[PDB]
Amino acid sequence: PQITLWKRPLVTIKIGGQLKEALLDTGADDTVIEEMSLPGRWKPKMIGGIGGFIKVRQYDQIIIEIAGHKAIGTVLVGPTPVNIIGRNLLTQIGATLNF
Amino acid sequence: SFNFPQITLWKRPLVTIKIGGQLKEALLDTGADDTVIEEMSLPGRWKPKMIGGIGGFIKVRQYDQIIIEIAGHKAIGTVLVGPTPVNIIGRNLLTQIGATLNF
Ligand SMILES: CC(C)(C)NC(=O)[C@@H]1C[C@@H]2CCCC[C@@H]2CN1C[C@@H](O)[C@H](Cc1ccccc1)NC(=O)[C@H](CC(N)=O)NC(=O)c1ccc2ccccc2n1
Ligand SMILES: [Cl-]
Ligand SMILES: [Cl-]
Ligand code: NA
Repeated sequence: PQITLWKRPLVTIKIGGQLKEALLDTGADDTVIEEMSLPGRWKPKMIGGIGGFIKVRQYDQIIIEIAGHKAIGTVLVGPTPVNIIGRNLLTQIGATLNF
Repeated sequence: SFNFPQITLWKRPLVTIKIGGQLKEALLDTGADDTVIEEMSLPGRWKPKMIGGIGGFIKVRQYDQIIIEIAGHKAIGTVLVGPTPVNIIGRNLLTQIGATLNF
């Protein structure tokens, strides 16, 4: 529960009944997962980053387990090359940046 | 929430940096391998490189051993310069300033 940043801060998450690897990403506003199905309603969204924008599906009130911590929040699903846990869920597991 | 900007990540972890004598705002970014800054002049030689983010790849200029102050902490390391929408401090420099992620 202290993470060095000598390497990418990857953790195991559980989402939609599936285990995935994801990056703990303080530079991301949003949580973005590679294509998968999630239950309930969704709406389209455009999100941007270094290269431009991608279109994703926004699912609200999704439960996720991050390095064994349960949280709930919005999850975006779409063609990201890496699963990223952004600040909307990092706050829910109590993550902090310290220096 | 808690202070800089902030620790608990309820707001973007933005800080002031100083590079080539100029102050800029930048984001502390554990998800970024590299540090990427908007167009500016830096000394010395550079080499080109393509870096990828969420949307695709951009071309940037790699400058090595650049002096940069990050929220008052001195670092000397590699800076990539190019059309990034936000100035990014990545793990190459977060480790120099002793940043850690805790949960
Ligand atoms: C900076 C660089 C070295 C290229 N690294 C990266 O970009 C890696 C690439 C990885 C593979 C692709 C999937 C994401 C990961 C993590 N990212 C870091 C990652 O932290 C990246 C850094 C960043 C921040 C702001 C603007 C641009 C880029 N964040 C993001 O990609 C998130 C995605 C999101 N919507 O949550 N972007 C934002 O949170 C965000 C915020 C403000 C913005 C203003 C204008 C335009 C775009 C903006 N995007
Ligand atoms: Cl949320
Ligand atoms: Cl470096
Ligand atoms: Na929902």
